[PDB]
This record gives sequence, C-alpha cells and structure tokens, in this order.
Amino acid sequence: KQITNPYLPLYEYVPDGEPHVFDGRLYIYGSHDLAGGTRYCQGDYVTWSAPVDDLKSWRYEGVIYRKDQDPLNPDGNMEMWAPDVTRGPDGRYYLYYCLSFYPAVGVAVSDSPAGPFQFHGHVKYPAHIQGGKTLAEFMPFDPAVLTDADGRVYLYYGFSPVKIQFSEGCMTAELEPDMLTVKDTPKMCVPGGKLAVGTPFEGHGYFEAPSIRKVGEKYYLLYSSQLSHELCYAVSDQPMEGYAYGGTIVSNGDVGLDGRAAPVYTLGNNHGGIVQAGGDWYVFYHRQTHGTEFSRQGCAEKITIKPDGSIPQVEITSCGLNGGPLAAGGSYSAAIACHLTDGTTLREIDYSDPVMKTQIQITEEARDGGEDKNLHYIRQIGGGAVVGYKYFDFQGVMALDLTVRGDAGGRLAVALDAGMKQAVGGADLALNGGGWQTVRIPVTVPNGVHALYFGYTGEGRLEFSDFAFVTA
Ligand SMILES: [Ca+2]
Ligand SMILES: [Ca+2]
Repeated sequence: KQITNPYLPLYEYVPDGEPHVFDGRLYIYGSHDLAGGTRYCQGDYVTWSAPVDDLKSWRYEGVIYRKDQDPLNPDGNMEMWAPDVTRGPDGRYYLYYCLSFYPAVGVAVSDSPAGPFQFHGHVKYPAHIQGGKTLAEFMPFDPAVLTDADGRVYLYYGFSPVKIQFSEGCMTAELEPDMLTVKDTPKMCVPGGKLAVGTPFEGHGYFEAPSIRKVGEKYYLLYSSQLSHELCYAVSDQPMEGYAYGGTIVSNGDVGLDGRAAPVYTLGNNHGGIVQAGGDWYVFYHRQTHGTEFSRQGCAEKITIKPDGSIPQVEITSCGLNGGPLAAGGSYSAAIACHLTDGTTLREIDYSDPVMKTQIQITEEARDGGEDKNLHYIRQIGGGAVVGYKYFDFQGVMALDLTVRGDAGGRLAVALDAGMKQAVGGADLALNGGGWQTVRIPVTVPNGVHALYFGYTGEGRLEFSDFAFVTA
C-alpha cells in the first residue's frame, strides 16, 4: 500500500486540520473547502481517520457538525472556520470553532470522536468578570485547546495581522471543567508581529492558527506566523506563559528552508499542528490549489524533534505519510506535485493579483459517477514552468508515460532537480488540439531515490493529468 500528499483523496478539501489520536485512530479535524470554492470553508465539518499504526488507510467518518447548529447562525449564513477537538477531563469530545469573523468561540460536544456533535455553549466569562458575558474580547479566532496531563484545560486563540479590534498576539486562558467558562481574563503568550519587533520572535510573530501539544512534559505551541505561509513553534515549561521562540517547521512553499526565498509551490495561508503517531512525530499543514485560497488540501511530513527539543524545518514532499519514497512503477496523478511554479509565481501572497487566474495550478473537474471519477490535472503550463515530485525509488526505469493535452509547441525536459540541470530525458511537444494523449519519454536515471521534475520550454499552454513509470 502507498499514500501520497495530500493524504486524503484528491476530491476532498479539508484545510486547517488538527491531528489527534483517539482510541487508536488518527483523526483530522479541519474546516471544509469545496473544489472550485469561492470563499473559505464553505462545507459542514467532516472528519477522516486512519489507524494510528497504518497512516496510509484513511476513511471518511461523515459530517460531524453543521453550520446551523450554533444559535448565532440559524440560517447557516456564516461559515464555520478552523476548529479544534479535545477529549475533555470528563472523557467526552469537545469541538471548538468560530463562525466567520464572529467574535465568539462556540463549543459542541459528543461522546465519540466521529460525532454527532451537539452545541454545548459559547466560551464565556465567569460570573464575577464582565457579568459572565460571552467572551468577545481580543478578537476570538482560530481556537485551539489542550486537555493537559493533569486534567486542566487551556484555550489559545487570536488574530494579529500586521499589514474592529484585533489581537496583540496569541491569547490564552484556563477553562473550567464545563469547557466554557474561563478562570480569568485571557492573556497574551506569543507576541504578534508588531510586538515581536525587538524579540527573538522578530519577523515570525504570531498571526493566527495556534495549535497546542504536549511533548513529554513540555508545551509546544505552533502557529501561523506573520508570513502566513509557514508554521512556527514556541516552547515553554508552562501552558500559558514563558514561551521561547523555536523556529519554522514547514512552509507550504518551502520559504525559509535553507534560506530559500523563491517558493517551490504556490504560497497561501497555512494551518495545522504536530502529532505523535506510531513512534514518530508528524506535522500536518495544508496546500493551496485552483489558483485561489479556497480549495485547500491537507498534507503532512515526518519531522524530527532533536534531543535538545528543537525542530528543524522540513521540506514539503509528495510522499508525506508514506514512510519512504514511492515506488517508481505504476501510474500517478500529476496533482500530487510538491513543486509547481512558473514565471508568475508570487513571492508575496496576493490572491487579488489577476495573474493567479492564468497561473499554473492544480484543478479538479467533475466527471460522470463518483467523486473518485473526478479528473484532477495541472493546467496553465507554459514556457518557464516546472512541475516536480519527491521522492521516487527508481529501479530499472526506462521511460515515462506522460498524459497531456493542449496547444503547446516546444520542449518538455525531465530532470532530477528543480534547476533542471540534472537532465535525464526530454520530448518534443507537438500537440495543437485538445484531447488527452500519452507521450513516452525515455529517461536515463541511475537506480536509487530521486526527485522528479518536468520543465516546459516554448510557446502555448499544456495540461498534465498523469504520469506512469515504464520499467524493464
Ligand atoms: Ca468535501
Ligand atoms: Ca486550528
């Protein structure tokens, strides 16, 4: 069996995923994008899970909570954004979420990690602070919750941009066992970008998307930084104070990795956390598709937590949860690319830029039958474009069968590096119609593990749906 990135099937769009192991299964609790979506998080919340010892087998557990279950949202006019789920000290499962830019944290509850969740309440002040009202201060946003090893419960939230009233950083408070009532007014624990100036956090301040995990006895607080495309971490010995800046864990364009400035893949917001599954640690994040920020898909990479507690930045890959490189036999969707750029790939996220519409991008097209019949492919491939995959175990590979279409007149080169300097083969591209076709490209690749890159040079545009390995 094999698994790639994204780990859920290509017709599923679960960004903002919080990974938790419950009763032997790794559940992912994210928001819910739609293919071709026109706004953030348009679907009801679902969950998917794999056995914790076999992360290559994900199954769909259904919708677990709907937009209209919150009393603030009777017509479902507002979306539900990035959630978190904790097993509370009472043994039940508590789901925390905010409606789209609504300044309250809602809470639902179930006895099962797969639902059904029923509305529980809104996070609120105790009777003696602010008349016990619903918490609406310091911009409630992107909630994350920890049920600690001793049974205490801590909430983390906030929205702190640098670009009404917003957060100065990540805010935090301990909740009572009702899972609604804070023990005290929330306080800041990680500085936002503004307050980050002068600190070790400088340039990587808190922006959104906290995720709290226990690593041994330590508290690891991940967040999406002011850069938005990266996930950073801070570490403390205490849950609500004393956080020291860690570093970057993952960027969805590998920005920052080895000082890289030009992204390897279209940048966008990023959300997620770490999890211990098997004997290893993973980071879950999401990627962008469709040339927008509204069709996002969960990905993951193994990480290493060093003996001193630090977590070096990891590169994005196509094999993610596979536990090793993929087989260089059989057929693959082009949509599992972890490298995807052209001459318009932006260094600064800007989804208003009209160049996004005509940029190289992964898209989906509904087809007769099930979602598994839907076509995924890369469109808008022109000269200067590069498409890349990590990693394959090449054994006796003689050729590649590329399924393409379009009106392109030029050269498709094949290489093992993104700079296209380790060239292993190439094809003349003579297609000026509009029906799919397979092109065999002979390649001289020595056996062993390699990345795989396709580079296009010339005029026209092409679309790329699948590639297959031709072995001896
Ligand atoms: Ca879906
Ligand atoms: Ca979250």
